[PDB]
Amino acid sequence: NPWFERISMLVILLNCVTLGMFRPCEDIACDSQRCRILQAFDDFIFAFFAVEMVVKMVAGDTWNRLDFFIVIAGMLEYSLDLQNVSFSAVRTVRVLRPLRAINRVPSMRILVTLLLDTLPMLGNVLLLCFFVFFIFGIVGVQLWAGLLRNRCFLPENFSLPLSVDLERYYQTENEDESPFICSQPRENGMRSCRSVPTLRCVNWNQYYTNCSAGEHNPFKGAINFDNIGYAWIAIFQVITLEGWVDIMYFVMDAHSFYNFIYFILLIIVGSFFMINLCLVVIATQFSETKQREIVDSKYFGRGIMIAILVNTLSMGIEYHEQPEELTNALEISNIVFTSLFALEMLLKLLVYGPFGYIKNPYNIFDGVIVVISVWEIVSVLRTFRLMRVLKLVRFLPALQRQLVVLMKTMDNVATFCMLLMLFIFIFSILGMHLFGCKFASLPDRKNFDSLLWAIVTVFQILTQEDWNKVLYNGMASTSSWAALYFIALMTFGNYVLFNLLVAILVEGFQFRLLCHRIITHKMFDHVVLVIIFLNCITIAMERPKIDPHSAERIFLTLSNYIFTAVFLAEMTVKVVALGSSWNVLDGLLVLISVIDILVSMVSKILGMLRVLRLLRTLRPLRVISRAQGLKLVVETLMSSLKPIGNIVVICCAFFIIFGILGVQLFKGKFFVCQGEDTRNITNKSDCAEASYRWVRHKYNFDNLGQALMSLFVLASKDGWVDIMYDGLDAVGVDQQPIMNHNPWMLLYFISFLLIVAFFVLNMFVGVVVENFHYLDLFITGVIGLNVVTMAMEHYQQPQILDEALKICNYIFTVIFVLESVFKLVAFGFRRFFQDRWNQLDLAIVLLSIMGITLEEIEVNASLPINPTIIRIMRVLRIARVLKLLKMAVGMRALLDTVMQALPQVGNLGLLFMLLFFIFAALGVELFGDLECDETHPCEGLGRHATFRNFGMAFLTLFRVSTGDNWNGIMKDTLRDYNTVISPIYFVSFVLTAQFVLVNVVIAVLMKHLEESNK
Ligand SMILES: CC(C)CCC[C@@H](C)[C@H]1CC[C@H]2[C@@H]3CC=C4C[C@@H](OC(=O)CCC(=O)O)CC[C@]4(C)[C@H]3CC[C@]12C
Ligand SMILES: CC(C)CCC[C@@H](C)[C@H]1CC[C@H]2[C@@H]3CC=C4C[C@@H](OC(=O)CCC(=O)O)CC[C@]4(C)[C@H]3CC[C@]12C
Ligand SMILES: CC(C)CCC[C@@H](C)[C@H]1CC[C@H]2[C@@H]3CC=C4C[C@@H](OC(=O)CCC(=O)O)CC[C@]4(C)[C@H]3CC[C@]12C
Ligand SMILES: CC(C)(C)NC(=O)CN1CCC(CNC(=O)c2cc(F)cc(Cl)c2)CC1
Ligand SMILES: *[C@@H]1O[C@H](CO)[C@@H](O)[C@H](O)[C@H]1NC(C)=O
Ligand SMILES: *[C@@H]1O[C@H](CO)[C@@H](O)[C@H](O)[C@H]1NC(C)=O
Ligand SMILES: *[C@@H]1O[C@H](CO)[C@@H](O)[C@H](O)[C@H]1NC(C)=O
Ligand SMILES: *[C@@H]1O[C@H](CO)[C@@H](O)[C@H](O)[C@H]1NC(C)=O
Ligand SMILES: [Ca+2]
Ligand SMILES: [Ca+2]
Repeated sequence: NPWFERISMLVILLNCVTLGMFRPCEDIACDSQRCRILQAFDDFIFAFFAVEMVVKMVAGDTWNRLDFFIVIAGMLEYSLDLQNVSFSAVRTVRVLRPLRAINRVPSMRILVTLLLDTLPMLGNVLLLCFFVFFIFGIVGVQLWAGLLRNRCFLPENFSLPLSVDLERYYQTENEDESPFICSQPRENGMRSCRSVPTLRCVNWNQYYTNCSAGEHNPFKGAINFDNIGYAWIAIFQVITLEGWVDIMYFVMDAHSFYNFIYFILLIIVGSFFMINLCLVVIATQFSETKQREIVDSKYFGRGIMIAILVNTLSMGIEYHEQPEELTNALEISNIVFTSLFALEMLLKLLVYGPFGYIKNPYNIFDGVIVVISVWEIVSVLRTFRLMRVLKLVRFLPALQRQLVVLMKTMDNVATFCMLLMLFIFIFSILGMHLFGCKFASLPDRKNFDSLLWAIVTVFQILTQEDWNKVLYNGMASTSSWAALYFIALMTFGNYVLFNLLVAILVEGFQFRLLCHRIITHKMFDHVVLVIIFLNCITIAMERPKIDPHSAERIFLTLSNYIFTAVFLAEMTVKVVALGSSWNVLDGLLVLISVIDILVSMVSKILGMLRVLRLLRTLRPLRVISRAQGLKLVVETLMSSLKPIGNIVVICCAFFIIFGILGVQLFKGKFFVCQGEDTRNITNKSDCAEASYRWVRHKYNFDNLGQALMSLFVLASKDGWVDIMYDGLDAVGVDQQPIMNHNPWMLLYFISFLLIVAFFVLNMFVGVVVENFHYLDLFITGVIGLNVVTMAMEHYQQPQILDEALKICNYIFTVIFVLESVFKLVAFGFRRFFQDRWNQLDLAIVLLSIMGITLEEIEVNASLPINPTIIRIMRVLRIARVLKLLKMAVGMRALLDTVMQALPQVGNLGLLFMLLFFIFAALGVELFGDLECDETHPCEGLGRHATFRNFGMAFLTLFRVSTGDNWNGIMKDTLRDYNTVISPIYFVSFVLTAQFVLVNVVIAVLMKHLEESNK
C-alpha cells in the first residue's frame, strides 16, 4: 500500500519527460524512429494508468474525478486512432496529464485545497470586472468602430499608371505596426491627410487625399473596436499596462485628442483599483482559511572588515578599454590581499587549535576561499573573486539574523515553487501544440518550437513584457479565439497564483510679541498656501518657445519678483517671532531664489546659472509643511522604511554583485554594425570596408556605471527582453553578434529577475506586517437581456439587425416606465422618493425617454438637429446596467471597505501629484528643446509624447509611471550632459512613483485585513 503511492509518481515523471520532447516541427509525421518509440512509451503509460483505475474500482470525491476524466479522454483518442480518420484537436487534451501529480504529492494537495477554498470569495471582484469590461467595452464600440481601418486613399476617378507599384493608399515603412491612420471630415482627430511626406521626378504621395475606411486594422487585425470581442482584447491590454500607449495613439490620430480621458480612467479604475483589489481579497481570505484550520581583540577583527570591503570595491572598476597599466596594478592588488588571508588562516590555525578551527563553521568557508584563490594565483577562477564578498557575514550580526529568516522563507515557499513550475510546464506543452511551427518562420525569437524556447516564452509572458507581440502572432496565425490562451495564462498566473504567494508570506511572518500672534492665527497657514498655488501656475507656464522680448516673458519676469519678496517676508517674520526640519527647507528655497535674482542682474555665467533654474523647480514642495494631511503622511512613509532597512542593504549589495558579474561576462561585447544587408559581416574592420556604422548598444556592461543602469532596466522589467537578447548574442570583443550564440546566459538574466522579485516581495510584506502591529427579480432578467442587445452592435451590421435593436429599445424603455408606475402604486409618492435607488431608477428612465423621442425627430427630419446629441444620448444609454448595483449586495460591501480607507488614499494621491508637478517642471527644463523628426529618429518619443511644454510632460510622466516604454524615452534623451542627468532623472521618478503606489495598496489592505479581525 505505501509503495503504491510512490511508484505512481515515477510514471508521472516518465509522462512529463515524454510530453516534453514532443518536437512540434518534426512530429507532423510519425516516420522518425524517435517519434515511434515515444508513441510506444505513451501507449504503455496509458495502460498503466487505466489499470490503476480498475484497482481503485475495487473500493470518487474530487481528485479521482479529475483522474477519471483523463483516462476517458485517453480512450477517446485510441478509439479514433484505429479507424484512421480523425481531427487533430483531441491530441491537445493530453496536456492535462501532469495534473495527476497534485494528488500524489501530499504538500501540493493541501495547498491547492486552500486555493480552491478562497476562490469562491473572489467572485465579487469578478462581478466588478464585468462592469469595467462592459461599460468601457460598449462605449469603445460606440466611439471607435471602424475608425482604425481608415487610410488616405486616391480619389475614385484617379487612374494610376501601370508601372509605379503604389498600393493606392499610403503605406508606411512598417504598415502593420504603425500604419498612417487619418481622420475623416466627420471627426476631429490629430492626423489629417495634409501631413503625408513627399515621396522620396513625380511623387504620388501628394495625391493621397481621400480619407476612407480600408480593409484591415493595425497589428495584423488584432487591435480594433468593431466588436465587443475585439474591444475586450484591447481593454485587457490596457489592464495589464502593456502597450496601452500604442492603442491610445491610434485613437488620438483618428477620433480626437480628448480620447485620453477614457484611457486615464480605465487605468485608475481597472488597472489599479481592480487588479490590486484582487490581491486584497486573496491575502485576507487565505489568512482566515488557515486560522479556521589576541586574534579576537576586535582590532584584528576590524582589520579584516576593511580588508574585505577594499578588496571588493577594487573589483568594481573593471572598465572596458583600460590602459593595461591599471590591469597590472589590479593583479598586484590580488597578490597583496590573498597573502593576507593566507596569513589570517595561519594565525588562527596556530593560536587556536585546529580541532576548534573546523569546529567554527565560519572558518571552514574562509579556508576554502584561501585554497581556491591561492591555487588560482599560483577564466572561471578569476570570476570566483566575487564570492569573497560573503566574508562580511561574520563581522556583523544584524544581517546574520536577516539572512537566517530570509532562508526560513524558502522553506515555506518550496511547495509553491513546485506548483509554479507545474503551471509553466503545462502551458508550455499547450503552446507547442496550439502554435508550434506557425509563426513568422528567419523565424522570430518568440516561438513555441523547441520546449526551451517555449518555457522562456511562457515565463516572458508572465512578466508582462512584449506579450502583446506574442498575442498578435498567435491571433493572426490560428484564429482570433487564440486570445483565450493568453488570458488564461495571465489571469491564472498573475492574478490568482502570484497573490497566493503574497498570502503565504503574510501568514508566514505572523513688535516681536505681536509678530508671534499672527503665526498662531489659523488663516496665515492658509493664505500662504494660496500664494504657493499662485506660484504653481507660473511654473507650468514656463516653456522653451516664449519670446524673450514679449508680453509673456515680462509677466514671468515681474511675477518672479513679487513671489520672491513675499516668501522672504514670510521667513523674516518667523525668525523675529520664534528665534524644525521644514523651516530649514523653506529657508533654502528662498536662499536659492534671491541669488537667482542677483545673477540675472549681472548679465560661463549661464552654465552656472542653468543649475539655479533646476533648483527653482523644487518650489512646489513648500506646501508639504503647510498642508496638515500631507505632513503626517510623508513622515509616516519615511518612518515605515526603517524595518526593511536591512533587506534593502542585502538588495543593494546584490545589484553590485550581479553588477560586477555582469561586467566581467559582457565587457565590450555589446557592439553592433547597423547597416543595409549586414549578413556577411563578422567583425569590426569588416564594417570599415562596407562603410557601415559600428554602434554601441544603449544599455550595456562596459563599466559598473553602465551596468547598474542595465540591471535597473531589467529589474523594472520594461525592455528586459532586448537586453537578454544582447547577452545571448554576445560573442567577442570586436566581433559581430550572432543570434543565440550562448544560450547558457539565460541563467544570468532569469536568476536576476527571480531574486529581485523575491526581495521586493519581501520588502512588501515587511512593511505590511509592521503596520499591522417577484418584481425586481424580473427587472434583473430584463437588464440581463439589455446587456446582450447592446453588445450585438458592431461595425457594418445589416439593416435587419439594425432595425431589430430599435424595436427592442422600444420595449425596454416602455417596461421601465411601466415598472416605475406600477411600483409607485404600492408606495404612493413618498416611499418612492424616500428610497435612494428609486431616485436612481427614475433618473435612468428619464434619460431613456429623453433620447428616444429625440432620435425620432432626426428620422422625422423636421429639424436637421445636431447628430452629436444623438450619439451622446446613445452612449448615456449604458446607464441602464447600474440598476444591477442594488442586487449586488456582496460587491457593494467590498467597495464600502475601500471608502473607509479612502481618506488615506486621498492623502497619498495628492502626494502623487506633487511628484508629477516637480518632475514635469524638471522635464521641461531638461528635455524640452529636443525634437523627433524625419531627420532624427526616436524610439520612445514622437507626436504624442514630448516634453515640449507642461501639459505634454504631464502625460509623458503618466506613461512613465505605468512603466510602458519608459526606457525608449530614456534612450531618446541620451541620443546626442544627459549621460549623467538622464539616469538620475528616471531612476528617481520610477523608484518614487512605485513607492507611492505601493503605499496605496498597503493602505487598502490594512483597512480590509483589520476589519476581518474585528
Ligand atoms: C468610471 C466609469 C465606470 C464610468 C464611465 C466612464 C466613461 C464611459 C466615460 C466617462 C466621461 C467620457 C468621456 C468625456 C469626454 C469625451 C471627448 C470626446 O471627444 C470629442 O470631442 C468628440 C470628437 C468627435 O466628434 O469625433 C471623445 C469621448 C470622450 C473622451 C468620453 C469618453 C467616455 C467617457 C470617458
Ligand atoms: C538599486 C537601485 C538604486 C537601482 C540601481 C541604481 C542605479 C540605477 C543608479 C544609481 C546611481 C546611477 C549611476 C551614477 C554614476 C553614473 C556614471 C556614468 O558613467 C558614464 O556615463 C560612462 C559612459 C561611457 O562608458 O563612456 C553613467 C551613468 C551612471 C553609471 C549612473 C547610472 C544609474 C545609476 C547606477
Ligand atoms: C562600488 C560601489 C560601492 C559604488 C557604487 C557604484 C558607483 C556609485 C560608483 C562606484 C564605481 C564607479 C565607476 C568606477 C569605474 C569608472 C570608469 C570611468 O571610465 C570612463 O570615464 C570612460 C572612459 C572610456 O570610455 O574609455 C567612468 C566612470 C566609472 C564607470 C565609475 C562610475 C561611478 C561608479 C560606478
Ligand atoms: C508589489 C505588488 C505586490 C503590489 N504588486 C506586484 O508585485 C505585481 N507584480 C506581480 C505581477 C506582475 C509580474 N509577475 C511576475 O513577474 C511573475 C513571474 C513568474 F515567473 C511567475 C509569477 Cl506567478 C509572476 C507585475 C508585478
Ligand atoms: C474615397 O475612396 C472610396 C474608396 O476608395 C470611394 O468610395 C469614395 O467615393 C472616395 N471619395 C472621394 C471623394 O473620392
Ligand atoms: C468622376 O466624376 C465625378 C465628379 O464630377 C465624381 O464625383 C465621381 O466619383 C466620378 N463619376 C464617374 C461617373 O466616374
Ligand atoms: C554574402 O555571402 C554569400 C556567400 O559568399 C554570397 O553569395 C552573397 O552574394 C554575399 N552577399 C553580399 C551582399 O555580398
Ligand atoms: C575579421 O573578419 C574577417 C572575415 O572576413 C577575417 O578574415 C579577419 O581575419 C578578421 N580579423 C581581423 C581583420 O582582425
Ligand atoms: Ca513594457
Ligand atoms: Ca511592462
